[PDB]
Amino acid sequence: LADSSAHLDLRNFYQLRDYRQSQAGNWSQGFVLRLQSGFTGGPLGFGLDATGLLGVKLPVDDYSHLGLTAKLRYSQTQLQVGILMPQLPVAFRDDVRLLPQTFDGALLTSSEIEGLTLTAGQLWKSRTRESDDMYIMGRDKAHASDEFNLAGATYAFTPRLSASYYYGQLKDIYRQHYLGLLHTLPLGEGLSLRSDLRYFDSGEDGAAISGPVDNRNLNAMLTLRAGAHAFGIGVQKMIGNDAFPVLNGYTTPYVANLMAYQTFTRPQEKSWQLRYDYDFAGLGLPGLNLMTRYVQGRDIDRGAGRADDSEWERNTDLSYVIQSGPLKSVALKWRNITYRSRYGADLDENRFIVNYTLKLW
Repeated sequence: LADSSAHLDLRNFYQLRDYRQSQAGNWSQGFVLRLQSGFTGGPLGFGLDATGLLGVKLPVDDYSHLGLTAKLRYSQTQLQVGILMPQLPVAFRDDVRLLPQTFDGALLTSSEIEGLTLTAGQLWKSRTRESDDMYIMGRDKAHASDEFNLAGATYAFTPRLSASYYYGQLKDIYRQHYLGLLHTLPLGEGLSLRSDLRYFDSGEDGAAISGPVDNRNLNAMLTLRAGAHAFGIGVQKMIGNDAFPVLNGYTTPYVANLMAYQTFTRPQEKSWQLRYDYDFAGLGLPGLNLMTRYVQGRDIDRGAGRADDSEWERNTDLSYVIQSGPLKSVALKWRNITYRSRYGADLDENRFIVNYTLKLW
């Protein structure tokens, strides 16, 4: 049993919001207990993981759940059945709040052939700190489905160039095709251009119990890395009459212009991003990083014959991984969020998040 391990992930989360068309605060604490067995010896290996989740309001117990995950392994192929945290282009579980969003399902991954990863899965339920079954975020939770089917392939053509295709199907609600092209171009010592191009095509599926689904999503992130600096531009475009479909539960839309508050995927929205990163290591402060980014959106469809909405958001994050002493490896994050829109809400918000992972064995 020496290959087994246990960890406890701790998250302390404080947010001060000023939302209006009101200054309210929130302090809370997350625990994620991860138990992972090793694998039963032999060609076909067997294992068992357990994931325990607890959210506490700051103290009153707010949310708890315990899930198990059976795992099988053979050569380069793995099957997991039970609690899952998928991080896939058509289902990228949320983890920017207190606790990670989880799913129950079965996920098969296989990397038998050099440079090729194949994925096939089915998710049956979504769980968040807030009566299950899945639906498009923003639509009728009464017209839900217990079956999300996914299949994918990623191929590294060269170590500079890889491509990905994924298919997501929420049975009887929607279908989604994803195409991604990732190109990294070296440009001299400490220099590289990362081109991250993404395309989603979303339509209805089966009985279409939540109504029509019409969205194509074109988005790209170009990132110039230079020594300890990084400079990025993002462009994103919603086409069709619908917002970009994601699974309910604040699942993260896998998109270039995703921000701390808004996703910039509203119906017909066109947006661009500027982002700057700095690693302070060279300056003598390893573990300290600055990220600041700004996204501006327009042409947001408000229907009828109304004027389109428009919006902007700025995010500034200062993050610090403590390098030594009793709190070594404790991570701190200060996030400043500023958001304005023409016809909707305005927001100012500060968050302070402390993360730490304790190894139990």
